Amino acid sequence: RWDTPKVVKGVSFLLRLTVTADDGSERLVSTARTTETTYRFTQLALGNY
Amino acid sequence: GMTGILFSLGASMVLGGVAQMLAPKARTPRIQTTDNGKQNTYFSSLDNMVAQGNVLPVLYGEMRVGSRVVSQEISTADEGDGGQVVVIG
Repeated sequence: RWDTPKVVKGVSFLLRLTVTADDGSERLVSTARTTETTYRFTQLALGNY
Repeated sequence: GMTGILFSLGASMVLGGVAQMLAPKARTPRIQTTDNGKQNTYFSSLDNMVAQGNVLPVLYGEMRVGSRVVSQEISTADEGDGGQVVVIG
């Protein structure tokens, strides 16, 4: 969850989830464009992200 | 001296219509295909327009109508209208 900033007319929130790889790179898992503030994920594995 | 060529014109004016000789007749707007088949009113604007090109309009009675928006802004609200009643849970 977060807070809405001072946007002019329309608010949309883009959410991008990345996972740190074993060697040190990044891995992209899913993306979303929503309007509600709170978001909930589900069925996450591995470690740091 | 003489003032000739009166050239009575009573006949020419009727050529465009007789009801127009007593009433200028109301103007009519044009039809935009893009606005489906709706007919634009010349004295009412239900839609709320943008405050820029449109001149400051005038009202003359009743007519729930739109407006010309000057500033729209969305932020984060406060939890509590006022007083000491400020519960959250």
